[PDB]
Amino acid sequence: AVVKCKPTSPGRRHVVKVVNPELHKGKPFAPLLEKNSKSGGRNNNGRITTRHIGGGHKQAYRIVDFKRNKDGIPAVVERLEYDPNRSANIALVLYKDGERRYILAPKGLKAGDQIQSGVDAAIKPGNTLPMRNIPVGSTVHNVEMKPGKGGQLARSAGTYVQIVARDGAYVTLRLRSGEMRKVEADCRATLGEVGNAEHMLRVLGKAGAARWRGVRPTVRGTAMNPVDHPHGGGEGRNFGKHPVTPWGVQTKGKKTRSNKRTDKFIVRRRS
Amino acid sequence: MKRTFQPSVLKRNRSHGFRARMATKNGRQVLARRRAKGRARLTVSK
Amino acid sequence: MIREERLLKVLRAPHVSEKASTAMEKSNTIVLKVAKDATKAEIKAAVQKLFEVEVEVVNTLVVKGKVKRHGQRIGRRSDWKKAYVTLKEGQNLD
RNA sequence: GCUCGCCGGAAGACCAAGGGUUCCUGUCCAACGUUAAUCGGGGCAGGGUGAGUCGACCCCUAAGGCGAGGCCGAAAGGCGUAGUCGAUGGGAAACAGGUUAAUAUUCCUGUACUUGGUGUUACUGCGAAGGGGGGACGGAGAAGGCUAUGUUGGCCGGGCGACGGUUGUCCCGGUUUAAGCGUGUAGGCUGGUUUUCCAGGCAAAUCCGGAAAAUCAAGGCUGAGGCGUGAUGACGAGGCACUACGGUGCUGAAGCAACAAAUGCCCUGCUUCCAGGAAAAGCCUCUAAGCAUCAGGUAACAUCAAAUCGUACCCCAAACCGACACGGUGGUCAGGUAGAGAAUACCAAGGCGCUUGAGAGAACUCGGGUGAAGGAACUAGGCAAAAUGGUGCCGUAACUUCGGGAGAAGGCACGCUGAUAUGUAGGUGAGGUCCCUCGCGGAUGGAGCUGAAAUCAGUCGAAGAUACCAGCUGGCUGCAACUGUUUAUUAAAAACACAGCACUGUGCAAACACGAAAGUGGACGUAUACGGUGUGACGCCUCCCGGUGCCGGAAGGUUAAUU
RNA sequence: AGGACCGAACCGACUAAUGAAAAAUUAGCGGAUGACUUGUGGCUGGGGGUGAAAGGCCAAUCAAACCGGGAGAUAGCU
Repeated sequence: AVVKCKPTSPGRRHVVKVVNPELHKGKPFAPLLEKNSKSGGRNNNGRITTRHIGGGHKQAYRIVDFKRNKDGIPAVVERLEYDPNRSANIALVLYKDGERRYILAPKGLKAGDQIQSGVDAAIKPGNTLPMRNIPVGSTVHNVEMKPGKGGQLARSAGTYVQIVARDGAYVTLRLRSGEMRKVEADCRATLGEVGNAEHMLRVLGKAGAARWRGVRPTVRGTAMNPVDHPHGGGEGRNFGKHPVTPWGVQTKGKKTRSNKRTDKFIVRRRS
Repeated sequence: MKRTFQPSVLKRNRSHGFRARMATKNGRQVLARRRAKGRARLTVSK
Repeated sequence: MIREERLLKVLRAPHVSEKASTAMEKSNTIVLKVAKDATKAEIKAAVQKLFEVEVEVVNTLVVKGKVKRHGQRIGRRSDWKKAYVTLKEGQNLD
């Protein structure tokens, strides 16, 4: 649930917490963990390539299963877990053959729930089956775009996709963006919505909270000198130019999709 | 007042030492230059 | 097993000093100058063969050379290896 | 040598880094030392640094670096796989005393430990580049158990006072002891043991994981401290022999108890929070190829082994970074009285008086003290000074986002002695007595020790939070919501950031950014996400598309290479 | 609990007066569990880096570092 914190200090006043009691209070499943060091938004050349990244808390990498290939074995949900690496919540599941995996926790999922992947699998939340097997009009998440690759669409805290149509070898998806997209009908998808839907209701409430999430502060181009940004300079507050990136490209409207290879799959762009 | 030079032997060697100079071309040229000049101490190496 | 020639080349000299004299008299320990490359076991072997005397143990150390100035010109003395060789109880050395 | 003075969470002690002989001894005083110099971190000569257990080396890896092939690139070269390097992190082992002019966990004395070989007898499944476990991990908070350490008493030794008193409820000093081995406690974690099966752990697995079934409630792991031993020892106040006045040799009492107590240890624990918290090896374990009655494994016992390098000295400084014998510099140690305290004052241990002195006692300058009467009249401006200053209790407005405002404001008490109470409330806790699955056990018990806070009565002073220490307060108002950041060296702000808001892009080989490219970041993320732009908590809100941009359109006009 | 309060260490640098000091002193001053601070090592390179943005910082040097080279640049100027 969301929780407005009492204003016992400025910087706590405007805070809203998103508290799920059902998450695991404990150390995660260590076998599925692995190291994940921070970039600072800097590439192999050592240059900053994406500004405003830096610092934040040390995080491990949970090995989430997005490919979801344990066909026919039924699994049961052991617990839900906090993943620092994503807006969603993860679920530690236990297959009957003794293997455990992390999966995106869907909306209704909880400890004790049974889930299943496969063509034969049942059409219920958390189950995963090819979209030619999934009825039209259903909500799914963790959608593969290429068969066998692993889910790439609809992984964020409260996303999902609509299968609006199945026309032969393809099905047409309604993406969260509003973009309509063809996808091969043999690609895989998980039933239901992804879990942590009130994720958006949280509000950080202070500068430090943003820092905790590895986000360095943002300087406005207009606050700079001309040598730095197109917006710089001006005695007092001047802005007599069309908005642009630090690299001179228009920002308020100018489209930038250039991919002519996948134009065919886009049924309708978002609006 | 913390002045610029804050010595550290290892750091000195890695930065300027013989092997470092050897590693890259430009360093090798520097070495050659110094040899030509007649430098007694070719490198920072003690 | 150390070669005789190497053994002979190990031992440079006896070291005379107050501390050395004290070590000799009290702890039955001789203080030698030895080759800088000479290891402890080597030194011991050489002691045993060339002075004909049982060794308990050898401690070694490296003496660094002093920087001196002859007139205006600076110059450094050689470093050299010192060895305290402790000799078995009742071992009297000439 | 005796006085005086200063530091004492340092101006003491020990290290790292960095320096590199500055260490110690003798000797010299030209130069160096802001003066003199017999002295010196100066000159010259000699001496000095001892390790299986400290550190490096070594095994393991992080960020990162290099990188066979490889991909890419006019050349140079870039990226990067396998790999290999890389500590600031993980990985076996030593303590006490004595000694040098100068080293010491390194020498000596005592008492230990480690992990390798080799050989043994005893046994008999060993075996990895592979599987599993472990190592392995955050912040804050709370206690409880402890010790370091300190105080008092007891004990032991010495003393009987340069001036009134001082054989006592008097004075001074000491009252220390390790690692190791044994015990396995306060406490923490977890249900154990056996059997059966199984699409999992790249193959196999007796291991892990998962299913069942049986049976017992104690099983294991961890763990400070204490106790015992170590120790008939060592050390020991000071006494006694020699004296090159430096010291050397002999000798040696007591060596207990209580209370208090860490920020250190149990604790890598427990509780809790969200921001969700290295890796690999060592270590344990499982098997595979293999080998097969051999090797290898574990078992004690014997022997050998532990190489190499560092070890002096300075290290908040006269030895490092600052041109100087001139501010900066990470870690560890942390006594007493008062105190909340690592603040502050005075002291201990220890270390210093800052390498020019001697006079004088003009102006003026600096740093301080006090000041009649006035009390901001000063001044751009109360700048600067002065003032406030503690604990407890009473009391406290507008406004408010109901948290605040608020230590609002303002007041009262405060020393010492006695009594309550030859020391209370509390804390601690010995004997005795009882129980007992027997121990570091449980009950009862209260000796002794410690010990606030209050009330009443008296008492001194001008003054009792007496020194050091230690808020000035209130009223209206602009700006910025707030904590933050900033022009290293004239600007700390109303500037930047901020949480929040909005627009816009981006469907993943994402947009974008660094890259002739390969590739990398974005992101091991996927529209509840990421990028860009503006605005900037919260509250109430928030006409013009002509111009320039952007988006969409494509009927016509115009229009490249080409032909 | 807290980018909570008072306050030493530690980090800073608002006022003040005053070469030992190429930015210090003393007296006061701000933060002081965090958007903190700090040691060791690593990475980013010059029209490049980094920048809570001041044209700040990048070895006492910054509206384009330093070293060497073109180079005896050019100088209707002194």
